[PDB]
Amino acid sequence: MAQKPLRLLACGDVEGKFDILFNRVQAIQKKSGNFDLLLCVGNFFGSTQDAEWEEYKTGIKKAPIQTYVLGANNQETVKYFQDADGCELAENITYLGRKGIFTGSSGLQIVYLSGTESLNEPVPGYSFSPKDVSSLRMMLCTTSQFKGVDILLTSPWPKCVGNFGNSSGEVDTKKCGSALVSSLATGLKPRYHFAALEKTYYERLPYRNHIILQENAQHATRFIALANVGNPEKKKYLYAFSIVPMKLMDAAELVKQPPDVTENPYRKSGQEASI
Amino acid sequence: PRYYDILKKRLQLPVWEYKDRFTDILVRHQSFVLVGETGSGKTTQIPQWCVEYMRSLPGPKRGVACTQPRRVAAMSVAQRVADEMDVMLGQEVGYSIRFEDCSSAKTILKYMTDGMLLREAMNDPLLERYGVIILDEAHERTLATDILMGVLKEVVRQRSDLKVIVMSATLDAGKFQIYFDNCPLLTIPGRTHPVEIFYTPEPERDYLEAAIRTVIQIHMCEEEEGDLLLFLTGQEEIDEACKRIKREVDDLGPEVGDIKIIPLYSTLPPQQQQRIFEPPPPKKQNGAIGRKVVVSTNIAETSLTIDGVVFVIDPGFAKQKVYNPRIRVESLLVTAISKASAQQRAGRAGRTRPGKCFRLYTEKAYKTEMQDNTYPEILRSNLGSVVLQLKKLGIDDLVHFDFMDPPAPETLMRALELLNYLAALNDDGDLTELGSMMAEFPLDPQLAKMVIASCDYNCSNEVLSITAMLSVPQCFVRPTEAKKAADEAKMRFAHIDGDHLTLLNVYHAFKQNHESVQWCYDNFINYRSLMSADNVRQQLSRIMDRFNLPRRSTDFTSRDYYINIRKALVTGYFMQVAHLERTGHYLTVKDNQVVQLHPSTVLDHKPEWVLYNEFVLTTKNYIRTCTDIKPEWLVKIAPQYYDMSNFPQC
Amino acid sequence: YNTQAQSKILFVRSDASREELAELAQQVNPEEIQLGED
Repeated sequence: MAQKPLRLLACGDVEGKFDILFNRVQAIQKKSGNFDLLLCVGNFFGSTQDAEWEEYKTGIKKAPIQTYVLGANNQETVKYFQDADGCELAENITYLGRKGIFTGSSGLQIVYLSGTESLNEPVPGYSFSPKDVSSLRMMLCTTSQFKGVDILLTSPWPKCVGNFGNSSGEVDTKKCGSALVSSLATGLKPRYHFAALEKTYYERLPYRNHIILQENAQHATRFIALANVGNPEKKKYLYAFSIVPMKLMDAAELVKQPPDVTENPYRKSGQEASI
Repeated sequence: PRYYDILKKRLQLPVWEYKDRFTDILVRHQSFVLVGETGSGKTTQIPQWCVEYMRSLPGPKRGVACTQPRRVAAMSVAQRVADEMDVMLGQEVGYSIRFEDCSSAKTILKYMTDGMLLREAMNDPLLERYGVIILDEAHERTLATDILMGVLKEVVRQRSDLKVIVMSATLDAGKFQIYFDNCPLLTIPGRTHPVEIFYTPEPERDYLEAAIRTVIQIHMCEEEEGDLLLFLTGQEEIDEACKRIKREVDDLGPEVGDIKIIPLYSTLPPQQQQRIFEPPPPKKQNGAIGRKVVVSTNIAETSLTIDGVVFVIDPGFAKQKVYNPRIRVESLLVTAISKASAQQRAGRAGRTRPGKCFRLYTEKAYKTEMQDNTYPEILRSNLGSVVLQLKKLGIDDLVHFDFMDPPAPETLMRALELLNYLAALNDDGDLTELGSMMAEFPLDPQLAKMVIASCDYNCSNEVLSITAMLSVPQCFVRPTEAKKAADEAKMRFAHIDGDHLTLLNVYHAFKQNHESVQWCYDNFINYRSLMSADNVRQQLSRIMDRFNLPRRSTDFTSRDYYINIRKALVTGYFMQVAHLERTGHYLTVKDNQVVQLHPSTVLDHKPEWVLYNEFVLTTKNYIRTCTDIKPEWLVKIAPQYYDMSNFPQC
Repeated sequence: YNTQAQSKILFVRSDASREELAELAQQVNPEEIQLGED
């Protein structure tokens, strides 16, 4: 049999607003059918001790869908994440860990990188290091048959992501973000890259993963940045999408470029590579 | 059923959303401009609706003229639109082109060359055969089209029933609108899919190397299915490129997908030109994309739509006709294109699906160095053939006639000077009977005069053969790999007095060998040029017969046989003569240009005086198709030109 | 360390084509599921 395509939800900064988020997920599932997974890519916890979280931790309330969450983006929230390699925080809510590869039984491959960039030694529990980026690349890109991954989840935006694409509004993408996330994205080539933390919604035009007439053609990447839950400006914080995993796709169909595709934003000009 | 499948396709063209708006303008207005990108449906749909208009008008059915600058374009679109009207070609839809007329008394839509409607205008000055005349692809601003714009601006003041439609693919409509008395504009929007525009980071030093490399790289690395369009400047450069692209892909081994290379240039036969409408090759079993690459001159720049094109390669060059009136030289030179041309080139990509245009020059250079519009051909051509046609049209005031982009007055002075000294004009400048006959020949005036005046030297059979061999591509096929065999075959026909008599020998031997295709191969003779020359000769003779011009031959055993031909040549080309100066270079009469015999001549030595058919401006000045003449003939056959009072000392 | 075979043709995309393509050609992501209003 040819398998039915998966259906997924991606969520931005939750910020401790668990009741608002999960009621919305319940309403959508009642209306449009069941989704397989919810990926929460921003601040899951708020700054102040959250009475709401205690009801979920104890099992009085239960998440309506299997939820994977990215980690403690700051010092205030590190206490909620007990095991750095990942652990179940509450029923149907699982912390993926600092870094690793998740491969679902459908074949969906998700690579995740939690935290903000840091060069300090010892590495803080709320930060990622150059070692984290290098380790992920070696696990996947060293195999001669590597084409890319299905989904990359990071909390900060990649640095210089606004190059060649449409306007990112109020976020200056050259000054904000993490250069390591940009380098990681270039090597891993995700079909979807979800991010948050900048508290705004931005769906960038797709960019190609190959260099025209220098390398053989590769698939395009769609980068989507999500807003914070319950924001007053009503920016889009929950994104629903349906994906066939790369392993099941025909090679000719996978590499097809949309008409509005742009250049890869992270590629330096020919004068700067001389260093 | 084939008509219905054509109908399903043609109804999707952008123009059909404007058919009612087109008809509303056409009935109410006498002149108007129609702008639409190439592939919008202009050449195919607009004249058919004019046939619908012309069929509903009462009275005698006048035809629809639609001009096409290019013979290849005119023939192929006439065939196509006959298929769109479900009629036979040469019945209700026909074509008429220089040296080939496929029309009849049923023809109500004729696609034609500019230089045939203008020639019909010389015989029907109000163009009464037509009720609608369509000036299509007028943004090329060809030499005969620019004249036709002014002729129709005269006729519209005299014929309120004639409708004139100027069709363009460029945004330069303001020139066309204002010139036809502030006529309306119908702008047909594009339905071209997006074309990505790529530039190189630095300027390429070898644009031919860059063209070959970019063609191969697209074929290997682009995942979209799609045909390639490589633009080049002309036949000889395409033929070497086609050989190079063949070698450089054959060395890449079996894994590369099949490429279908197809040349498209004006000297190809119709059956080979029609091959461009064939589908691309299929994708190979290994997944490698099958692609077509058309390596074309500017004949593919306008009027034509190659379905399946996704990738355009633009070197930015073409061959344009140039005339230098201060030295009376005509030449073909390779020149840069305009931004308008480069946008039209790029817009070929977006025709069947989204696509890409690879421009081999920097994006900075595109903004500040490329010209906005292509120069009108009248600004860069010898007006001698046009002034001869203009005077035959009753256009006496050649100075204040409304040219859309007027030629330099000096260039007009050269056209009058050429015709005055030929006795096609008198000293007052009026068109003589000799000129009026010369204009009817689809020839250059030098060639037209030479055919007519050769009757009095009893050698008009031979000169008509020479003119026909000159009115067609050069007849010696000289392959780079086969030069030795081609020259040794050519020397069997080489006449000592030069190339005109060598062309005569080739043509006579061709007719004596019963048009044999095999004999042409075995002697490296261009069978297609010769059949074209035979076609040219049989129609020019029908023009000669129309003017009762006697087809005469001199006795072949007479010493004066070749001598009389050489005298007859002087009657048209006495201005294109050079004298052998004491230091062994040649000096052209009056303009004093230092020239050399062209390396394709049969003349191994230098006569004291040579007549030449063509001046060839390159890295050196050459004169091509040269013949020995005696100086005592010059002062006797052309005393007005060879008056020693005004003639320079040479 | 911070203190310390014919060459393929490189192509860079034009600026002008970007602006025209962004407005006219923004295709809605075919895989996106449109969530309703509250």
